[PDB]
Amino acid sequence: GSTRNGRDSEAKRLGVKRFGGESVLAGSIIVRQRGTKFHAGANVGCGRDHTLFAKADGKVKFEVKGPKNRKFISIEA
Amino acid sequence: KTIKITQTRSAIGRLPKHKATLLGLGLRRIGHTVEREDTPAIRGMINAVSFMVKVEE
RNA sequence: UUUUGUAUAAUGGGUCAGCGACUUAUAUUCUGUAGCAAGGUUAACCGAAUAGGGGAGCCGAAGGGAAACCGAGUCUUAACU
RNA sequence: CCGACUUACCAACCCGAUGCAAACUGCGAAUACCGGAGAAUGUUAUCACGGGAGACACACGGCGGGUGCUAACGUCCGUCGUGAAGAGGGAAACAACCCAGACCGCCAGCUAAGGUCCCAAAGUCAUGGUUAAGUGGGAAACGAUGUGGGAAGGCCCAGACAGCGUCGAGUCGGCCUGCGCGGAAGAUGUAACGGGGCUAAACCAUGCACCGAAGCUGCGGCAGCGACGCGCGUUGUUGGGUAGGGGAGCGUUCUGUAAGCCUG
RNA sequence: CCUCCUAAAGAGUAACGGAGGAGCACGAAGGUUGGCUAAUCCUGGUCGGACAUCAGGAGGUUAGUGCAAUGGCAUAAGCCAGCUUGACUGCGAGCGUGACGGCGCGAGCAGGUGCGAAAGCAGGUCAUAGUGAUCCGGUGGUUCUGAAUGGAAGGGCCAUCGCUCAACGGAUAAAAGGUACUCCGGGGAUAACAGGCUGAUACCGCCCAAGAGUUCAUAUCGACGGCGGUGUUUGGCACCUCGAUGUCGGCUCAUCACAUCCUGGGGCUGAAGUAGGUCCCAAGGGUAUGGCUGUUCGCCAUUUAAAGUGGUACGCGAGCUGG
RNA sequence: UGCCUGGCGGCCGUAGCGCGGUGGUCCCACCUGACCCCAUGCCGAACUCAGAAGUGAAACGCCGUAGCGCCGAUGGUAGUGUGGGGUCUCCCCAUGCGAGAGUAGGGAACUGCCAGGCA
Ligand SMILES: C=C[C@]1(C)C[C@@H](OC(=O)CS[C@H]2C[C@H]3CC[C@@H](C2)N3C)[C@]2(C)[C@H](C)CC[C@]3(CCC(=O)[C@H]32)[C@@H](C)[C@@H]1O
Ligand SMILES: [K+]
Ligand SMILES: [K+]
Ligand SMILES: [K+]
Ligand SMILES: [K+]
Ligand SMILES: [K+]
Ligand SMILES: [K+]
Ligand SMILES: [K+]
Ligand SMILES: [K+]
Ligand SMILES: [K+]
Ligand SMILES: [K+]
Ligand SMILES: [K+]
Ligand SMILES: [K+]
Ligand SMILES: [K+]
Ligand SMILES: [K+]
Ligand SMILES: [K+]
Ligand SMILES: [K+]
Ligand SMILES: [K+]
Ligand SMILES: [K+]
Ligand SMILES: [K+]
Ligand SMILES: [K+]
Ligand SMILES: [K+]
Ligand SMILES: [K+]
Ligand SMILES: [K+]
Ligand SMILES: [Mg+2]
Ligand SMILES: [Mg+2]
Ligand SMILES: [Mg+2]
Ligand SMILES: [Mg+2]
Ligand SMILES: [Mg+2]
Ligand SMILES: [Mg+2]
Ligand SMILES: [Mg+2]
Ligand SMILES: [Mg+2]
Ligand SMILES: [Mg+2]
Ligand SMILES: [Mg+2]
Ligand SMILES: [Mg+2]
Ligand SMILES: [Mg+2]
Ligand SMILES: [Mg+2]
Ligand SMILES: [Mg+2]
Ligand SMILES: [Mg+2]
Ligand SMILES: [Mg+2]
Ligand SMILES: [Mg+2]
Ligand SMILES: [Mg+2]
Ligand SMILES: [Mg+2]
Ligand SMILES: [Mg+2]
Ligand SMILES: [Mg+2]
Ligand SMILES: [Mg+2]
Ligand SMILES: [Mg+2]
Ligand SMILES: [Mg+2]
Ligand SMILES: [Mg+2]
Ligand SMILES: [Mg+2]
Ligand SMILES: [Mg+2]
Ligand SMILES: [Mg+2]
Ligand SMILES: [Mg+2]
Ligand SMILES: [Mg+2]
Ligand SMILES: [Mg+2]
Ligand SMILES: [Mg+2]
Ligand SMILES: [Mg+2]
Ligand SMILES: [Mg+2]
Ligand SMILES: [Mg+2]
Ligand SMILES: [Mg+2]
Ligand SMILES: [Mg+2]
Ligand SMILES: [Mg+2]
Ligand SMILES: [Mg+2]
Ligand SMILES: [Mg+2]
Ligand SMILES: [Mg+2]
Ligand SMILES: [Mg+2]
Ligand SMILES: [Mg+2]
Ligand SMILES: [Mg+2]
Ligand SMILES: [Mg+2]
Ligand SMILES: [Mg+2]
Ligand SMILES: [Mg+2]
Ligand SMILES: [Mg+2]
Ligand SMILES: [Mg+2]
Ligand SMILES: [Mg+2]
Ligand SMILES: [Mg+2]
Ligand SMILES: [Mg+2]
Ligand SMILES: [Mg+2]
Ligand SMILES: [Mg+2]
Ligand SMILES: [Mg+2]
Ligand SMILES: [Mg+2]
Ligand SMILES: [Mg+2]
Ligand SMILES: [Mg+2]
Ligand SMILES: [Mg+2]
Ligand SMILES: [Mg+2]
Ligand SMILES: [Mg+2]
Repeated sequence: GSTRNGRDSEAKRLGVKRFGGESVLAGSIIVRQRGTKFHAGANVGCGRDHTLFAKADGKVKFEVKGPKNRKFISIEA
Repeated sequence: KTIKITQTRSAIGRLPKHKATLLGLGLRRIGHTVEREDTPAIRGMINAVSFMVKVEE
């Protein structure tokens, strides 16, 4: 007859906006994410929704770093 | 060195990327022979559409 | 004709002849073309006058601001890097 | 107040083995996507802005899936192809499959898919095999000394196997595999190769011929776009199209040109 | 509106697909400084037990997160305390995401502030739901405007308030039904009939053989399961027909299939005979009348060698009937 | 220049555990006391301060040792882009890419700056 499902939320367009080696202007969003899947490295800020954004003009650099092998995003300015 | 490349089959029904490659080689129709420089870039194009071109080398 | 798709057993037409469907007015924008050009153009009307007169107006040469207002600036803001 | 033996016994944790997962992941591709660089090639194929739209019923096929019965020529997504809006050749006939994109003409040529005994264009082609079922040319579990190939065994002239010690040569049944057989009943008429017919004219392998399209080439012609030269030449390339956009024309009636011009 | 999966390792991606949540909460549950680290179990211990609190150890986040799910989180984003109001005002390089309206992220600048010795951090909260355009009107501020002039009214601007407008891009401030008395424009874009595709279901075969059959699976039957065939019931789908493809049953007239009811041939039998059972071959011909009911069917009566089963637009209304 | 110790990094398990040693001159640790500075939702346990008699017991560092964790070929397998094929619910062929798991094996980290002790 009827079903109790049939709901879903709008897709949030998360994920990587600027990949490795891409030249960005300061302020450019590099990744939108839920929590810190990626962490802010050098010249990268972490917004209130865990958005990583460039704090300097330069090139995006993904790196695995530290004792937990966490993924950091940096900007090579 | 230059290589002669002849188109042997139709582009009709081929993938867009394959049509783009034939355009990249400058092949216009079945039987059209073009003379191109033997470079890795040209060889990769041939490789991508090797089923529908013949290389005389 | 309509359709994803019609020989279709979907639609329409018995045939011929004649008639039968994107117009007209005004406004507005764009294009072309012609005139004149930081100007362009007149409306009613007058004029027997397609002339000539009539520049009332309209558009343009300045914008910004809700506005007062300021003005190659202006608004925003107590003030802008 | 307790305890102690005790179980057809039911048993968590932990340990060792075994699987399973769209909403599991201590792993993790191919692809795809984003960015950078470099050639060649491509009628700028790109982006922006402005004039004009149409369209917002899609269909099938392939691949990845949800749903459904991994039912539907079903339904709903993703992605590519074709149809739509695409003729030609093939698939008997057959939008959507295969081949292939029709500017025009030719009583030239070469090919594609697909074919070559007759209908019907081209091999009654070659070589080696398989099938005997018209299998080919509809159908499963399963059944069976059909028949071909391969590897390996048991037993055997100290006589095996079958028949009745005799008898003198092989016998026995598993394995893997090729092709067949049964399983296999439907309604107008053969009617489940398109038909004739076929024992290859079937199937497999190999090879060389040929046929075969509106594909390609040849010859002649027309037009669009772009170069490079001086509207002309030379040269490159393009010309299937519905909605629809753009360009250029034909003819009709009427007005001027026209008291002209044609007309008993 | 949010979260996951479907979703094909960028984004996005449908279904009356599979699962759950939201329409808030919080002046601390916000800011900052300083500090801290979980579940669970084992051993011991007043009451005290499986589980309270205490002590030690094992363990290592298997906890926790104001509330779903996912992704995060130890430098914790988790837990505790001090001081606080950055849950600041004006702006904003740049970027994400949207058809748009919008929505989001944001360093930095100015002013003023909190916490910290300081570097610093703070424009709410681990993040992602907790929402409502415009109009109309309300309240406070602001001489911006003020229809002769000065005022004022009203308007503007800034701040803010009023919607389960939840059918949530929100037709109106304000709205239920009937039509077999019906009507128009349309559609085979879409149902009812028949056809088609399909074959779950149905019907008919077959495979395995537990077992029943005194004994004995296979005379006969065939549990648990397995594989097909037909197009044949109930359905699924919506491809043909809505500028009409007349419909149940009967009557008349049929025609084909064979899965055979009778008659014909045959094997097996748990076949003495008679008469059966079962299977194979066989479609030549044959194959009830009545009672009841619109019935088809069915039950009943009485026949018959038998009273077959199906297909044919559930054969047959330009052939009849009209229950 | 070697050996030891401390601090701060690189790196983020070949680097971590376990298990057997081993070190006190120096350094480190525990340690010794607390009217003090500061501290305990109780407690000088911690934090903090004033110290140096004692011990390396614990911890810590170092060394050894595969029982683990960890790393890990080669080959094969799975998957898969493109093209092609079949008996098409699934496969196969050509070509390109090629895991995961497991196997052999590796494996008791390595390294920069500064300071101090010793030789
Ligand atoms: C009018 C249509 C009729 C004569 C009858 C029709 O039956 C119906 O449509 C049932 S509704 C019924 C039909 C007529 C007209 C009004 C009233 C209602 N009643 C007297 C009926 C049985 C079908 C169900 C639909 C298709 C039909 C063709 C074939 C068929 O069996 C017909 C149509 C196309 C036919 O023209
Ligand atoms: K960006
Ligand atoms: K139609
Ligand atoms: K009709
Ligand atoms: K106009
Ligand atoms: K003009
Ligand atoms: K400005
Ligand atoms: K598809
Ligand atoms: K096409
Ligand atoms: K045959
Ligand atoms: K707080
Ligand atoms: K500030
Ligand atoms: K609505
Ligand atoms: K009404
Ligand atoms: K059967
Ligand atoms: K028996
Ligand atoms: K109809
Ligand atoms: K009949
Ligand atoms: K019998
Ligand atoms: K008969
Ligand atoms: K009918
Ligand atoms: K009737
Ligand atoms: K009729
Ligand atoms: K009649
Ligand atoms: Mg989501
Ligand atoms: Mg880390
Ligand atoms: Mg239709
Ligand atoms: Mg046709
Ligand atoms: Mg038809
Ligand atoms: Mg017709
Ligand atoms: Mg006809
Ligand atoms: Mg019609
Ligand atoms: Mg007609
Ligand atoms: Mg102005
Ligand atoms: Mg629509
Ligand atoms: Mg649509
Ligand atoms: Mg679609
Ligand atoms: Mg599919
Ligand atoms: Mg469909
Ligand atoms: Mg399908
Ligand atoms: Mg159409
Ligand atoms: Mg065609
Ligand atoms: Mg054709
Ligand atoms: Mg044909
Ligand atoms: Mg030839
Ligand atoms: Mg011939
Ligand atoms: Mg021969
Ligand atoms: Mg046959
Ligand atoms: Mg067979
Ligand atoms: Mg027949
Ligand atoms: Mg030809
Ligand atoms: Mg041609
Ligand atoms: Mg063409
Ligand atoms: Mg054309
Ligand atoms: Mg005239
Ligand atoms: Mg995605
Ligand atoms: Mg993807
Ligand atoms: Mg889409
Ligand atoms: Mg906090
Ligand atoms: Mg909080
Ligand atoms: Mg939260
Ligand atoms: Mg109003
Ligand atoms: Mg006044
Ligand atoms: Mg007044
Ligand atoms: Mg709505
Ligand atoms: Mg009507
Ligand atoms: Mg339809
Ligand atoms: Mg029907
Ligand atoms: Mg049906
Ligand atoms: Mg449909
Ligand atoms: Mg029909
Ligand atoms: Mg009609
Ligand atoms: Mg029979
Ligand atoms: Mg007969
Ligand atoms: Mg006879
Ligand atoms: Mg009767
Ligand atoms: Mg009937
Ligand atoms: Mg009948
Ligand atoms: Mg009648
Ligand atoms: Mg009739
Ligand atoms: Mg009646
Ligand atoms: Mg102490
Ligand atoms: Mg010790
Ligand atoms: Mg590996
Ligand atoms: Mg060790």
